[PDB]
Amino acid sequence: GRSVASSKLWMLEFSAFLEQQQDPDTYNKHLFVHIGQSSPSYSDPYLEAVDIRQIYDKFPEKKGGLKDLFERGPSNAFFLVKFWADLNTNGSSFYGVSSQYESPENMIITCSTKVCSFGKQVVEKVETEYARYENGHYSYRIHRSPLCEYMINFIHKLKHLPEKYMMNSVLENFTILQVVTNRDTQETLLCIAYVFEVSASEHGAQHHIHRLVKE
Amino acid sequence: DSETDLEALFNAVMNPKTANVPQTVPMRLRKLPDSFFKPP
Ligand SMILES: *C(=O)CCCCCCCCCCCCC
Repeated sequence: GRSVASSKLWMLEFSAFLEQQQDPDTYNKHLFVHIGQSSPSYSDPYLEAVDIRQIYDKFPEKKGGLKDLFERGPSNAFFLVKFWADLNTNGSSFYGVSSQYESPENMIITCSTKVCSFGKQVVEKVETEYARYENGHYSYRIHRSPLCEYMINFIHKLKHLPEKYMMNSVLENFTILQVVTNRDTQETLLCIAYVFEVSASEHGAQHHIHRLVKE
Repeated sequence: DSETDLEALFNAVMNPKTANVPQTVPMRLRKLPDSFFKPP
């Protein structure tokens, strides 16, 4: 399906999942959210835009916050992803996040992922990634990064809510900000603001991508 | 109080009479595209 790309970096894959080991040779994987999974990832200009001012309150403010990052640019690196998450799933559990990126440039990149409540940072995961040459480009992979305990707790609490509409009510004030940076130059390669609802679709998890624009 | 309190977050929806979280404008009331609320 649709993914996100700036001039310097393309995110081809993103997934968060729960993997259960039934026995040493049998694994069951449930995807909560996914980009570039059920169909090959792509990027094209047929994107619609969202006024970034409409979402500033849902993300960290001040120096290094969303407004500061957007103002510093480049504007073509900024996206809003809405996920309709698939929460229908059941020691031997592993909660993971995987992602993959491509660039024409050989860089050392840093990926900062901030989980936010009412626009306030609760936890941050920071990962450093080196390039691998592949089919005429450089690839970067975060493979099966353990989901932090806050998110495991959050998902447990969500599933313990008696009604699905309650889950949506909680999700309205839960956001994730992903900022991928060239470590040396500090250039913003990708900045993705994530917003969530629960999926009601028979096909499971879904996503919509929007460009973020000034007005 | 603390805005990042995970228990308070969920208590607000489970037991609305005791909700102690920031009040906000629901996404559905904001100037956002129609697609934003219609899954594909
Ligand atoms: C802890 O390490 C924070 C890093 C967060 C990674 C993003 C995972 C995306 C969460 C999707 C689950 C959906 C729950 C509604």
